[PDB]
Amino acid sequence: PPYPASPQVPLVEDHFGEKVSDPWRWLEADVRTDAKVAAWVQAQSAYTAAYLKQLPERAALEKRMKALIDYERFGLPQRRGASVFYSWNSGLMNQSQLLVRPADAPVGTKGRVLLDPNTWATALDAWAASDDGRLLAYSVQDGGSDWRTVKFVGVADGKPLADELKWVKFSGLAWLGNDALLYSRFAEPLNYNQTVWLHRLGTPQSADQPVFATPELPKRGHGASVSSDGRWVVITSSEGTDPVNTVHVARVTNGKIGPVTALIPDLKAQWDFVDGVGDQLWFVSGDGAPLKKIVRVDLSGSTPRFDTVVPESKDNLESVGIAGNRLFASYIHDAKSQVLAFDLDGKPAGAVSLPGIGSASGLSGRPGDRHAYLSFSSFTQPATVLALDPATAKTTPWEPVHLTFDPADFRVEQVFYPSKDGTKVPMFIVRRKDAKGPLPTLLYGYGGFNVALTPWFSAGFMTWIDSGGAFALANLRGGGEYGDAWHDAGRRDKKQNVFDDFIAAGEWLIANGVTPRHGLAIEGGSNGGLLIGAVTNQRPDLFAAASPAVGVMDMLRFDQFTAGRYWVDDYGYPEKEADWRVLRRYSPYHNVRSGVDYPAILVTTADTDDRVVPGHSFKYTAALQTAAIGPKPHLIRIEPIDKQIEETADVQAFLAHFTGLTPRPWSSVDKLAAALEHHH
Repeated sequence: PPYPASPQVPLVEDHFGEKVSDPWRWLEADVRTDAKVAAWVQAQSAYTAAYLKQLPERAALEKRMKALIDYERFGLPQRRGASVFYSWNSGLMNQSQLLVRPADAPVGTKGRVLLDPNTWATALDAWAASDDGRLLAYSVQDGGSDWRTVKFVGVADGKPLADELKWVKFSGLAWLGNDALLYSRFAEPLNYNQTVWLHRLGTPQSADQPVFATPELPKRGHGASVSSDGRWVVITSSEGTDPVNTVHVARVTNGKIGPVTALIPDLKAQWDFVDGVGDQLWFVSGDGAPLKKIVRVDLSGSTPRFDTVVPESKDNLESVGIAGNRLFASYIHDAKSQVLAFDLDGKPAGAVSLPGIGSASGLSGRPGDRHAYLSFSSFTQPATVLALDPATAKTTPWEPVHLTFDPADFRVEQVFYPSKDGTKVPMFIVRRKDAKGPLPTLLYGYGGFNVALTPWFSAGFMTWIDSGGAFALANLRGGGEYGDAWHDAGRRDKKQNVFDDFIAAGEWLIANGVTPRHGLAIEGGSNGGLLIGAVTNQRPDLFAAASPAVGVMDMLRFDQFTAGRYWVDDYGYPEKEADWRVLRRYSPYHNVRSGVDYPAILVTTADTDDRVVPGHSFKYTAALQTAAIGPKPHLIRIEPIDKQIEETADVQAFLAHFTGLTPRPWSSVDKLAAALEHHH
């Protein structure tokens, strides 16, 4: 049916000797105060909703996505004494509970509820079990205050102790053995003069002992940790969001904290404390190492000795933990996690075996303990705790998690493909194990602002994959996957490289049998919506369908709105001639090409948006609907978890319809059952 009207107010301006037409500038006005925009929004929204309600793929997609949202989650466990402590959510609870059970209880034994914050406006922030596991300290936030109250519970019976610590803020919780706790606090009244104190259990807070302050440095913050064997206090101090810190240490002898001395006295680099064993401490250091390194500090001598036990590599070092007798170092290796193991002195001990390609978050475990744990997630694996045997560097399943699918029924693959200029770009391809040929494919990208698109679990993407579609994600230049050079290679005058990389991804998938010639759909949001708009103008023949969300579509005027002036660092400056010419070559709103058949396009945005003003999407839609670009629908869907499910179902039904995807279930369980029926 014919599109709703998009009246033009003719307007042509001179910019750098060129004429620029902008007939829909009126669509930049706020929908809340401009009748003309409100009327257009109401008409387009109703027009799109009427079309989308007709797509027969929608029902099955909405049902799949709803079923994927809510599931149980386990936190990384902490073993102390006779007990193991871990958070658990059923999938339904506003806050996780803290559970505890005997350390030797079988995996899968229901834990005892130690804290249930849902029965308390009052949130559990942090918790720490004592060294022997008999007491638990926890931090409580009332409302949205930055202040905390630290409270304690006895673990055996789950009953509160009397002790409460007030005026705690921006603090750790660190036990000094079994009956004292280091914490940071401020004066009972401005975040000045934060101080580290020691609380002894069974005494009032007024009996607490001061441990560390910097009385000539009022803006300096201080957090305290204790090595796992209780031998060293380590105080990390910083000021003002630069990722650098000082380090002070104090020897603990017979429960008593010795003099606090400066180990790294100046604010020059990142020094993140890992743990200590004996009189050796390990840190992740940024000193002379943008991608970080591991430094061992030996304090047994009269002067600290620094040894780099794992030097800076080619890969970014994200985090390090110690477990068993080893260091476990989580790196970003070709846009995904590689966890390497080392002896404490740096000797390589190989890579940790992971279930497949994905992202590793934290590690839990202790020196001398044979049970360690690693958090893992990927496109077909919601974040899960794996058991890690630190002596063999092998992961295995820990607690079973009930999901509506089996992660082993899917495969994440990674390829590296040449862009126009020969640059090898990584791409992930994710498919259910019934895929035995070309499939309708959803290709996602962002490509900007140093954003690294490492694997994560998206319920929306999983809906597509578990409906029989292929998913692909390209780690385009402009991102942070290979650091600052990668970012610089896709911004400013080189922004077009991002678009070439993405077009080459699309070509590769077709050429290499992942996707049919007419079965490629593309999606992206914000800077990723610009990506979609730009490649749609340049190669409309490559894509069956496209959905730009909240896209920056007018690249000549992006800095005229709210927040968009901050984006000049990647996009350049429209007031500058040379930067303007670069922008004019790809601004999606200014590059719609009549006479050429465009893909089906579903633009999405809310009717107000502080980050990317909706006017970008509104004017871009008016341009597409006005242009002579063939018969496929060029539509705008104009809008909490409930809203996101509806949007995802609409978008995916649209993309499925235009790529030939018929949503179908499959599982290896059902394949086996089908195979066995024949033998009767």
